[PDB]
Amino acid sequence: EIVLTQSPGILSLAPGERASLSCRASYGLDTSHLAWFQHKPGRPPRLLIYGTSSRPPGVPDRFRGSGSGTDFTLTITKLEPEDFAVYYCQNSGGGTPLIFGPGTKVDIKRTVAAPSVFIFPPSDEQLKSGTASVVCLLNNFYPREAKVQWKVDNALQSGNSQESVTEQDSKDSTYSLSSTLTLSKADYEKHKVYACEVTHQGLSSPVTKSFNR
Amino acid sequence: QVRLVQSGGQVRKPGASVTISCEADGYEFPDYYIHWVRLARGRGPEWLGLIKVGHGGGAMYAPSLQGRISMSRDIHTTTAYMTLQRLTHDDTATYYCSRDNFGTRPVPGRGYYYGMDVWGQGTAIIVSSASTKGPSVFPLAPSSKSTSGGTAALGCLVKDYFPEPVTVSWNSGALTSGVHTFPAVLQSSGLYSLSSVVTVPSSSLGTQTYICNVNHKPSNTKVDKRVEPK
Amino acid sequence: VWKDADTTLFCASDAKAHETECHNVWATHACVPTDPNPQEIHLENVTENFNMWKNNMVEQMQEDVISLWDQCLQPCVKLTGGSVIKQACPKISFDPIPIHYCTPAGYVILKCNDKNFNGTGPCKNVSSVQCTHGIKPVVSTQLLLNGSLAEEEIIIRSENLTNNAKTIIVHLNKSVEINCTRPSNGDIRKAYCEINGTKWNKVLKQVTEKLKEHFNNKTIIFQPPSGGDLEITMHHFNCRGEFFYCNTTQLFNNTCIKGCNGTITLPCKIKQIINMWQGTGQAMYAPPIDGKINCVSNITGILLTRDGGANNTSNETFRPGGGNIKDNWRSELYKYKVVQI
Ligand SMILES: *[C@@H]1O[C@H](CO)[C@@H](O[C@@H]2O[C@H](CO)[C@@H](O[C@@H]3O[C@H](CO[C@H]4O[C@H](CO)[C@@H](O)[C@H](O[C@H]5O[C@H](CO)[C@@H](O)[C@H](O)[C@@H]5O)[C@@H]4O)[C@@H](O)[C@H](O[C@H]4O[C@H](CO)[C@@H](O)[C@H](O)[C@@H]4O[C@H]4O[C@H](CO)[C@@H](O)[C@H](O)[C@@H]4O)[C@@H]3O)[C@H](O)[C@H]2NC(C)=O)[C@H](O)[C@H]1NC(C)=O
Ligand SMILES: *[C@@H]1O[C@H](CO)[C@@H](O[C@@H]2O[C@H](CO)[C@@H](O[C@@H]3O[C@H](CO[C@H]4O[C@H](CO)[C@@H](O)[C@H](O)[C@@H]4O)[C@@H](O)[C@H](O[C@H]4O[C@H](CO)[C@@H](O)[C@H](O)[C@@H]4O)[C@@H]3O)[C@H](O)[C@H]2NC(C)=O)[C@H](O)[C@H]1NC(C)=O
Ligand SMILES: *[C@@H]1O[C@H](CO)[C@@H](O[C@@H]2O[C@H](CO)[C@@H](O)[C@H](O)[C@H]2NC(C)=O)[C@H](O)[C@H]1NC(C)=O
Ligand SMILES: *[C@@H]1O[C@H](CO)[C@@H](O)[C@H](O)[C@H]1NC(C)=O
Ligand SMILES: *[C@@H]1O[C@H](CO)[C@@H](O)[C@H](O)[C@H]1NC(C)=O
Ligand SMILES: *[C@@H]1O[C@H](CO)[C@@H](O)[C@H](O)[C@H]1NC(C)=O
Ligand SMILES: *[C@@H]1O[C@H](CO)[C@@H](O)[C@H](O)[C@H]1NC(C)=O
Ligand SMILES: *[C@@H]1O[C@H](CO)[C@@H](O)[C@H](O)[C@H]1NC(C)=O
Ligand SMILES: *[C@@H]1O[C@H](CO)[C@@H](O)[C@H](O)[C@H]1NC(C)=O
Repeated sequence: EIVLTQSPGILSLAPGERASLSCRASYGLDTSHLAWFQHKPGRPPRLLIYGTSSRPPGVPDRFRGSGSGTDFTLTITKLEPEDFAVYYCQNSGGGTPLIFGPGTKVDIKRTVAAPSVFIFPPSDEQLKSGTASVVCLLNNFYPREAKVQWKVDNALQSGNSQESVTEQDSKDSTYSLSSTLTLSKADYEKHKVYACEVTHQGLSSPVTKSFNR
Repeated sequence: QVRLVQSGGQVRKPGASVTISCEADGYEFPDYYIHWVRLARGRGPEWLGLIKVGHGGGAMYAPSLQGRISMSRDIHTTTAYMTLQRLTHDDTATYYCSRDNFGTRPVPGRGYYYGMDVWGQGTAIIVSSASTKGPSVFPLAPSSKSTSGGTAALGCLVKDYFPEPVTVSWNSGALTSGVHTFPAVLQSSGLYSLSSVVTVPSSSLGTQTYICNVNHKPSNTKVDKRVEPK
Repeated sequence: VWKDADTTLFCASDAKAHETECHNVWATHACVPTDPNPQEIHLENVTENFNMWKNNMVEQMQEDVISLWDQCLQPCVKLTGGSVIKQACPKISFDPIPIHYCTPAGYVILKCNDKNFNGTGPCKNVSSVQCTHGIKPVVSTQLLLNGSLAEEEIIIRSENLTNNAKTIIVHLNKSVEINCTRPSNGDIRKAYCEINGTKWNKVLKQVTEKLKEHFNNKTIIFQPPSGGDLEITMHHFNCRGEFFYCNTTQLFNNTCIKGCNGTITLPCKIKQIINMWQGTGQAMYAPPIDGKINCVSNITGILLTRDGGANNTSNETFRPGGGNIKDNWRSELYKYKVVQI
């Protein structure tokens, strides 16, 4: 079959710069069977490029596609504010399956900003219900790549946390991430130290926000 | 005006099945195949299958769904259909239908082109065992572990509700600067949960009242949570 | 001297003026008579590239047969996307006649004469003609009927065998008669076709051997159509103006490749309510005419579809397609392309 690879995962440019997105085809398909799509949250995918290099009507001219048959490129000549989204390439005919690529997120360039790290102990109202949720907040950071590590009495937690990230703020171009560590009331009362270890490009050393039960 | 209209959102139990319709309008329905694609939370689009609406109505499905998914088309009513059985937690996504020339016709100016150019508005399929449940709002209290150089962070934990969505405001809408309401994550329990936080000056923690207002239209639940320093 | 180009063609036929058969009536006003002196000129040491799957001559013939069917087979009730049309539906004489496709002034038709030509790529023996041969507009599914035969070996035709979303056209080199009949008299729509099972399984074994040459000697397996309208899940065709639907699971019997020498009898049904091959909707016709409805046809090709996902698998599955009637004209127009002088 065909395996699609897109690089980079995140492409970070300023509004007005040129964008070049790579889509790699493992076995390499006919140039008529490579399409590009733009996806904004809440809206259906939007066909930007079909047949490697063609544009459907109503697609601005700044969007341009090219490809050799096994390597494909989507070019945005001048990045407009509405162009910051996720872009997928798709095997449109050489399937089946008509596989979509993993996707490339085009976000707004910015100087590196370290996250403001906050930790929130669980409330007594929630503790009385039998569940304990410990929230760690990474506030206003850039770039998007952030590593959150929960430590309960210096024990690395793994599969009992969930991350949620806001969309890139339109004003300062920063992200905000929440990490919630959920435990039962019994396990929570057994341990004392609860820490949140953050790894980000803006921090020289990993910042630890901790408290004792 | 080329358009595709899908049926409304549905909530199904695990093991049940769902059928979504896709009504065409504004174009010649026989001239285009119809694909079905879904998008789950935090995941790229997944191609489910296509219907050869103009060449016998046969369908080709994705390998990971063959045996579970079924598609067909009626030309006189200009409707395409999709049925997915044995619904699991992973099947929770927004399901789309789209038209495509699929190289069948050399349309003028474009040739034997391939491309899903027109899409339906999408159908939200929520696979869960939970019933309509209101949220329980817990405070994210600000303190020493929540202050850092003049600014302080506080918020609300909106946990254990179903289904989506909840709307969160602060101080009845008078507080927006510094607010970050996070997308809800479907917990393993089948109930959604999210947090809404806001950064305020640390000096205002002793003079200003901060109340998050949670509304859950499905359960008709409205909660105002006053968040105090801990 | 010439280059590839697309232009509007015109048709030529031997349609008699007083015939009531409806292919004649259409061709008498839509085509000119046949040139009694066909001139073919062989090009010395000329190599041309053909592509039967991107050939505009097929689009033009499809638009002709659509026009020919709108004039001839008007149904009692037409259902096409929220427009119900009630109309008169008279029984007609319907026997396809050969249609020649000719080129206007300034253009000419290059014909490929390579006996092993598969449909795409270079052709070593090219000639120049003004018209194609007589192509009958036989509308059918699963089995190509009444067409021409390959001149040497069986030919597998496909725009891309690696692409499972592309139809495969098998071109036989030995015709196998299929004899379908509605007996004259409980069920007026019960019918059956008869095929020499000895002659068919001998040919069907040869197409599996030819497919093995294209798929690394893997095990070739046949399977019935997986879904869709009855026009594609059955061998669909028209006889005496009556639309037949025949089950062909006995025609693709993997075990026969040994009680296979007998006569294969396919259970058929004549349907009044059909799905129009034009893809435009449903059409209801009058009940079948009285008497013995019989058609004897040449099986000259098979329309196939291959199941993907056989990468690490040591076998390939093939099912009968397919409801794209433009593939039917490609089975005869594959050796032709239009060039401008
Ligand atoms: C309709 O089409 C089908 C195909 O779909 C035709 O059947 C095919 O017929 C062709 C010949 O026209 C056969 O191709 C030849 O195969 C020769 C080797 O085949 C042997 O092994 C295969 C399996 O590997 C066996 O299946 C064959 O046995 C069966 O068939 C033979 C007769 O073909 C019977 O006698 C047996 O009892 C079996 O039934 C064989 O055992 C192959 O050598 C030959 O290639 C040479 O000749 C061709 C020209 O014909 C040259 O282009 C090529 O270069 C070769 O020439 C070399 O060798 C010669 C001397 O041998 C030298 O002089 C040359 O210099 C050069 O070195 C050819 O490929 C094909 O196997 C067969 N397939 C099937 C499934 O039957 C039908 O005949 C056809 N019907 C009609 C009515 O048209
Ligand atoms: C593949 O190709 C083959 C050969 O071309 C086709 O076989 C033909 O099949 C058609 C029927 O579909 C046959 O047509 C029939 O001809 C009969 C003979 O009529 C002639 O001879 C009589 C006297 O013997 C004369 O009176 C008459 O004028 C003709 O000269 C007709 O009797 C049949 O018509 C009967 O039924 C029709 C309606 O069903 C009535 O309108 C008629 O009045 C009459 O009752 C019929 O027309 C034709 O003969 C076959 N050809 C050959 C060479 O034998 C296959 O059909 C074709 N397959 C496909 C799928 O197209
Ligand atoms: C039809 O025959 C042509 C050759 O006449 C085949 O074309 C070859 O295609 C392969 C790639 O699959 C190329 O590497 C060769 O160079 C081509 N040969 C040429 C140009 O002479 C074509 O693949 C055949 N198609 C089918 C369906 O059999
Ligand atoms: C056939 O399709 C496969 C993938 O579906 C592709 O790799 C190959 O290049 C195609 N061949 C042609 C001639 O287009
Ligand atoms: C070339 O084509 C002509 C016309 O079909 C044919 O008569 C002749 O035998 C062919 N010759 C060769 C060498 O292919
Ligand atoms: C059927 O095929 C044979 C050759 O096998 C041919 O001589 C005959 O004319 C064909 N009949 C029709 C009706 O095409
Ligand atoms: C077709 O079959 C009928 C009997 O079903 C028979 O009378 C007729 O002679 C057959 N025709 C041919 C050409 O075999
Ligand atoms: C065709 O006939 C076989 C048995 O001969 C049967 O199993 C199959 O269901 C039939 N197909 C259709 C579409 O009726
Ligand atoms: C296939 O042929 C065998 C005999 O060779 C027969 O027993 C079997 O019923 C046939 N199957 C079908 C589906 O026709």
